[PDB]
Amino acid sequence: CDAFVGTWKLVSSENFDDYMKEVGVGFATRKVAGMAKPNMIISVNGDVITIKSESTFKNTEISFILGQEFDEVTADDRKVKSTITLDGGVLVHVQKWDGKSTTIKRKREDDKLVVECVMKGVTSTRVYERA
Ligand SMILES: CCc1c(-c2ccccc2)c(-c2ccccc2)nn1-c1ccccc1-c1cccc(OCC(=O)O)c1
Repeated sequence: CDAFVGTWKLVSSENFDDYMKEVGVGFATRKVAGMAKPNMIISVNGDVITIKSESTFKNTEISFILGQEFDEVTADDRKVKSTITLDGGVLVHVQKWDGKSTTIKRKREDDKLVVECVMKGVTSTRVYERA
């Protein structure tokens, strides 16, 4: 994950409101989150990866070891069972809750960190760059 490590800032978003609707996020949360411009602070210490984010919407953080499932409280307040793995240099993040699943992939592309969120056919792409 050496290439993921650092402080990242959101530079663009596409279809994130639709992805959120598909996830089940309610109107007001969708409006406020859609407006936010979160950063990501990604760090690695031994086998533990931490993804931290500060924004006006919410400050959240997850720490995890690849391949090992963990409890996650998402920024929209879902309690999910999550596993994050590395597949050919792509971080693959699967969230399970209420019989539902969503997969989020993060990859380095040129100088960008590209986040792709997928649920039931709806994809959002969020692009980050180094702060
Ligand atoms: C990056 C900050 C953040 C937001 C957010 C989104 C928009 C504005 C403000 C904050 C959310 C979120 C997800 C779904 C619904 C409502 C909020 N989760 N995290 C987060 C915070 C720590 C670790 C991981 C993740 C995360 C998990 C799953 C999908 C994600 O993809 C959104 C993106 O990469 O931009 C991001």
